[PDB]
Amino acid sequence: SVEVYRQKIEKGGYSAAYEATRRYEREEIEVLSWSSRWESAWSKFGEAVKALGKIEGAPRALVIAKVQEALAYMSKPLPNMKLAMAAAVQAVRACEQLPGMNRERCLDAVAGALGVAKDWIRREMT
Amino acid sequence: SVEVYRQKIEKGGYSAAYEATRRYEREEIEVLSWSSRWESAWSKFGEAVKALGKIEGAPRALVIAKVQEALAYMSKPLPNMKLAMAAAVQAVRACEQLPGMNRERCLDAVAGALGVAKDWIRREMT
Amino acid sequence: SVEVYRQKIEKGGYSAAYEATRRYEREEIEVLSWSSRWESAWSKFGEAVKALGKIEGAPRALVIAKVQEALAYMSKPLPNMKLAMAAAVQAVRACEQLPGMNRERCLDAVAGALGVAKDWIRREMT
Amino acid sequence: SVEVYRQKIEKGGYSAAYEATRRYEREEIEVLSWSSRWESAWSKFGEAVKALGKIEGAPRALVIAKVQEALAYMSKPLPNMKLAMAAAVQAVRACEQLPGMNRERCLDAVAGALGVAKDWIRREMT
Amino acid sequence: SVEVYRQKIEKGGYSAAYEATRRYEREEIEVLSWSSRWESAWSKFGEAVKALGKIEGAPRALVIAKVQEALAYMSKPLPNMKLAMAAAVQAVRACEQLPGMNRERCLDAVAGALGVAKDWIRREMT
Amino acid sequence: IAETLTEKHTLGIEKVVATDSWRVGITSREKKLERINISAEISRRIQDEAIAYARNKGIPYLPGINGIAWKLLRLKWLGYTDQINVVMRTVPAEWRDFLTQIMENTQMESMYSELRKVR
Amino acid sequence: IAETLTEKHTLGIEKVVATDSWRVGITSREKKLERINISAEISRRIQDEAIAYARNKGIPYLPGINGIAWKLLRLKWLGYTDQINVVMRTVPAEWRDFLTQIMENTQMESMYSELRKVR
Amino acid sequence: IAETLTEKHTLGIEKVVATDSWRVGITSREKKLERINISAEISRRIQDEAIAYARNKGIPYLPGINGIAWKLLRLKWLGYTDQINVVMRTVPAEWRDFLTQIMENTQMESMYSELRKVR
Amino acid sequence: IAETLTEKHTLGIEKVVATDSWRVGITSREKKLERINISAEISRRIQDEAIAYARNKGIPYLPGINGIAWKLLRLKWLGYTDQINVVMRTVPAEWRDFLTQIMENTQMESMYSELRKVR
Amino acid sequence: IAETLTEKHTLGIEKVVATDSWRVGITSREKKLERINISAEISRRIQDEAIAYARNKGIPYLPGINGIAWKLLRLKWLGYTDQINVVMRTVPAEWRDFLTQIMENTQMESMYSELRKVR
Repeated sequence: SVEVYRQKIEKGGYSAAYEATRRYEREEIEVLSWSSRWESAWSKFGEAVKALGKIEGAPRALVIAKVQEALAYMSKPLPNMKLAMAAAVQAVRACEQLPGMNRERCLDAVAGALGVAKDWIRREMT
Repeated sequence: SVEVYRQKIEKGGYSAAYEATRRYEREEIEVLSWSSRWESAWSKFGEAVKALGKIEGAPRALVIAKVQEALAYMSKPLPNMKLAMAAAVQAVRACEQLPGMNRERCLDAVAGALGVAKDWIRREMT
Repeated sequence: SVEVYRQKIEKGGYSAAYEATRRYEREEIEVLSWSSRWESAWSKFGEAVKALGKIEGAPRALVIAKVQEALAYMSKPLPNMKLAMAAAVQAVRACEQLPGMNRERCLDAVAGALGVAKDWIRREMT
Repeated sequence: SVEVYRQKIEKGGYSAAYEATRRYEREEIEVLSWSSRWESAWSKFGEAVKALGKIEGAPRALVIAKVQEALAYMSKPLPNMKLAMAAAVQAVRACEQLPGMNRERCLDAVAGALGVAKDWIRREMT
Repeated sequence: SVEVYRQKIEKGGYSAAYEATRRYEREEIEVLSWSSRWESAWSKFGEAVKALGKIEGAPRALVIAKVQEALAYMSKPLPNMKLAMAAAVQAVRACEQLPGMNRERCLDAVAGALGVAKDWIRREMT
Repeated sequence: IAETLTEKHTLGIEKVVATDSWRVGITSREKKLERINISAEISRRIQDEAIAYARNKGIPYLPGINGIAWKLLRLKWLGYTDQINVVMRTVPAEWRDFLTQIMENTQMESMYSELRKVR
Repeated sequence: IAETLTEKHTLGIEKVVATDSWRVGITSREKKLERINISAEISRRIQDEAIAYARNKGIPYLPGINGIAWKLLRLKWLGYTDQINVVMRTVPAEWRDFLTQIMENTQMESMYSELRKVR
Repeated sequence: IAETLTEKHTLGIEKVVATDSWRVGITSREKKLERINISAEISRRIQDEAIAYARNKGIPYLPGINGIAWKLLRLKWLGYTDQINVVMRTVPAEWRDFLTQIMENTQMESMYSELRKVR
Repeated sequence: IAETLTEKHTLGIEKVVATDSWRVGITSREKKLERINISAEISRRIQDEAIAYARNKGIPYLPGINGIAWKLLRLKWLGYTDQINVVMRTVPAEWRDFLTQIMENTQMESMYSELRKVR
Repeated sequence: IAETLTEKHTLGIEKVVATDSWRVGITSREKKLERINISAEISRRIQDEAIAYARNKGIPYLPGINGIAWKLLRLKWLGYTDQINVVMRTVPAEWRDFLTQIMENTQMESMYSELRKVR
């Protein structure tokens, strides 16, 4: 829709993004405490999704999203590995359909990114 | 509902949280006296629920809520262990039906988190 | 009723309790003279109810209330031990029906909290 | 008769009930004090009619009317239990002729709605 | 007829509905409280009519009308399932005459719309 | 601005009270209004036969059996026969012969009135 | 800064005098306030028999027997019956009949008036 | 600067007194507030029954039996049934019949009133 | 001066509080907000069956099974079926029949509402 | 400024209410309005034969079969016969003889009434 487009255009974002950029270089803006809390939690998700570089081919969004989903359960204060293996076998089955990928090689990329044994995902596959 | 949603959004909580955060970083806001009374009482509840991490499987909200409930009776100024064991046997029976959990293993987690002897809960189970 | 509820809400109790707390931390509020007379008189009643911790079981509000009524008669400027034993033998009878309590063990807790001899209460039991 | 129908039409009650609705939304009309005496007195009759949900079948208006008539005698400033049981056993006889309803199951629903002992209704049934 | 057509034409409903729309856009009209009581009570009937989408063929006005009459009895303050099942088996007999519809497939769509077990409508069919 | 079914119901009401279409909706018809008279006629005739039925057999008069006897009169006119068959099991035993009296044993007087009313 | 029970009583008062919640705690109820009326009645009804009982027996009127006769009326309502027995041994001998006159011989007048006040 | 749970509780309070979300949190729902009314009703239903139970048996009225009977009324609705049995061993002997009277012998009134409170 | 992801997150916040784009991001949509209403409807539909399923079987109400049954309704809509098979081994035995009741035995009501929410 | 079809629909409506072209659009014709009379006459005659048909064969009256039979009358007048052949299979079996009765067996009365309307 264009009506939702025009209401954010009149708010003047291009000028306002340039002011806050200039204020940061003149040391008037410090790092907000929301951002320092953000990079501590997110840093484990960013390096774990870069470990799926060797998966080739098609739209790999489903393989990427389920590895990000399964890692979130293991990082809970009370980790649920039963639900963590649930999203993982969705990533193994979605990786298996791509041209050039084997069921054994998708078990290499998924279990390497999560950092668990290969047989832990092979148990729930059936 | 939307009309209850819109009435909190028009109060402008995103900016008001951002300005309140900046005031703390510029040393203009001290720790409230309600917060100091909060963390002294709640610190015993937070670590007692992190000890249920080895219980695996299903929605464990009923196991978690009853251990928080049963510990509150022991922390009253006149503690009642009779009503404390009443909610505790609800935590054991709800734990038994999850897949992978035994009756003896649920007695380890419940009596371990409460910090009491295992034979106390077994008396009231029947 | 909600109408008696709504009228106390519009007085702004949550915000004004926050402002008076902040004034205390910035040394603008001293201890009111009503509070200094209160804690001196009430300190004998606060430690007498905490000595009823070993009475176990049921709703013990009647055993707790009758001890506080019995202690109040002894602390008048002209103490009446006869009416103090009147509510005290009600506290022994109310304690006696709880599961796990004997007539001798309730006589221990009531006479220990009031700080009198046991044979004083046994006279008026009959 | 359409004559009496017409003379209520020309009074314009559709427009009038719309306008008095708009006055209530604009806070120009408060709750009449006749209404406050109504719902304080009627609410025991409304929630007792809802207790007959398990009476099944035919026109149940006679069962509803006589269990309402039975509460009216118990709610007087000088209640008459005998005249209340006269209207009560009329509801039982109206209930037992319905298909699927037993005489014993109708004694449950009437005494459950009136909140009395069942044997008081069975004594007058003969 | 034309004379009944004319006397509503001369009222100017085309112009008056135009101003009532513009007054809503200039926020001089709020929503009526009759509308709030309407859409809360109607919405159960709205989506159950959409659950008959796979009934195919003929004029389906009788199947739609008789499944709405069945919901009206179950939604009463005192629900009557037996009078509700009277209108339900009328819709099943109306559905099964349509080309392509089986008597078993009509029991699927009707019990799926009312949200009941299929045996309650099969029993009254006979 | 917005157009949902809640606001569509409201703006249809504002267009009625603005131009006064309810009172001219009734007073312009004046031929359909005589259906109210015939409806009040059949209503009285059903009610008198209920108390006539209740006194010859000594059973107490059952309120709301007028509405059951009127609905099964109208469905017999439409032709919804298995609708009738479930309701005849739902009413008690002694009042069943009254419900077929309204359909069949006053086929003459009562059904001709409904056949005139819808006409 | 600090959190003890003395300042919690102090800071509890400070929100009352700020929001003016004591006066709106009374003037918003207006239904519990008729209990003061019924309480002012039974104080008169107990007192007027207390001077009448003292004049039939020729004994001097004992002040403070009003509150004793009113305490036992409330404890009889709750069921605290052995608190009655120790208090009845505490009063003088000629006034024991007055206390059972308040409880039992004024059952219909005095104890029903309590039964409306708690209701 | 810092991020711990103590100041997260503090900074969460600080936005509330800034934007005034507490008073608009109560006044903008205003449909859930009838749950206060049904709650104040059921507690009166239990309390007047609890004193009537205490005078038929001659036992003194035991305060705090209201909260026990209302806790078990809610647990019976959810289904926490061995939570019930250990509390039923905890109360005295003569009051066990009152607790099953609240749960079962006032099923039609009290449990139905709970079912409308959660709706 | 610097350009890392922490400062990119910070300067992204700083322009939002400057140009007020968070509040005009919500108040310019007025179409996505209807999805909150349909979401709050299905959660009420799942919950009332969840307590009804626990009372027919005598099992206590397990909290969080309303959340599991809503996740399985969304994954069934997308087609992630071996995600379903591992969660069905995770829940207890008596609650497995409830989860297929949400997916299939309330296909016509609940899945149609998800189909209208994403639409 | 702008000219699109959404705006072209609006700017046509603004000039209708400005010069009052709707009410003079109806009142200046005064000859086309007699078509509303003739359509109301055919509409009743189809409904009366539908209940006459449903009572002779004992079938329940199917609402909307008078609306179906009217469209088949008008397409028979135009000549869209293969559209008739599909709808004759879509309606149920016992009502097909009614649908050819409105087209053929009242070729005299009903087709003439349509033919005088379109003229």
